[PDB]
Amino acid sequence: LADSSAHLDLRNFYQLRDYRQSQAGNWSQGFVLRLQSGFTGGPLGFGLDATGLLGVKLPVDDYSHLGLTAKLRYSQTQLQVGILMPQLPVAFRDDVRLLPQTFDGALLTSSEIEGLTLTAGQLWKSRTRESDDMYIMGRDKAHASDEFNLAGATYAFTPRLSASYYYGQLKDIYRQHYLGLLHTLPLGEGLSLRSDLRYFDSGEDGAAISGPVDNRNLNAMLTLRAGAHAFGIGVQKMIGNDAFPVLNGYTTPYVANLMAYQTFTRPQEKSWQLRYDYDFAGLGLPGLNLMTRYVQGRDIDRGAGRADDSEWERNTDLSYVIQSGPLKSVALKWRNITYRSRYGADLDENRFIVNYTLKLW
Repeated sequence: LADSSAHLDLRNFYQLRDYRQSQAGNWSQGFVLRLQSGFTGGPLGFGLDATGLLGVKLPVDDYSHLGLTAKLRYSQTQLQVGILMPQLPVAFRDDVRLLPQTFDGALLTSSEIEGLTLTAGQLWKSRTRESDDMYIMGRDKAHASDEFNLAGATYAFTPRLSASYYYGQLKDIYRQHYLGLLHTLPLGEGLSLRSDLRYFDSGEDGAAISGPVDNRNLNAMLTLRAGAHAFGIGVQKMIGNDAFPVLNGYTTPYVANLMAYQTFTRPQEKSWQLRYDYDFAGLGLPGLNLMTRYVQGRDIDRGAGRADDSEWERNTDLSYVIQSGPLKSVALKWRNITYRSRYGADLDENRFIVNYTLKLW
């Protein structure tokens, strides 16, 4: 049993919001207990993981759940059945709040052939700190489905160039095709251009119990890395009459212009991003990083014959991984969020998040 391990992930989360068309605060604490067995010896290996989740309001117990995950392994192929945290282009579980969003399902991954990863899965339920079954975020939770089917392939053509295709199907609600092209171009010592191009095509599926689904999503992130600096531009475009479909539960839309508050995927929205990163290591402060980014959106469809909405958001994050002493490896994050829109809400918000992972064995 020496290959087994246990960890406890701790998250302390404080947010001060000023939302209006009101200054309210929130302090809370997350625990994620991860138990992972090793694998039963032999060609076909067997294992068992357990994931325990607890959210506490700051103290009153707010949310708890315990899930198990059976795992099988053979050569380069793995099957997991039970609690899952998928991080896939058509289902990228949320983890920017207190606790990670989880799913129950079965996920098969296989990397038998050099440079090729194949994925096939089915998710049956979504769980968040807030009566299950899945639906498009923003639509009728009464017209839900217990079956999300996914299949994918990623191929590294060269170590500079890889491509990905994924298919997501929420049975009887929607279908989604994803195409991604990732190109990294070296440009001299400490220099590289990362081109991250993404395309989603979303339509209805089966009985279409939540109504029509019409969205194509074109988005790209170009990132110039230079020594300890990084400079990025993002462009994103919603086409069709619908917002970009994601699974309910604040699942993260896998998109270039995703921000701390808004996703910039509203119906017909066109947006661009500027982002700057700095690693302070060279300056003598390893573990300290600055990220600041700004996204501006327009042409947001408000229907009828109304004027389109428009919006902007700025995010500034200062993050610090403590390098030594009793709190070594404790991570701190200060996030400043500023958001304005023409016809909707305005927001100012500060968050302070402390993360730490304790190894139990």
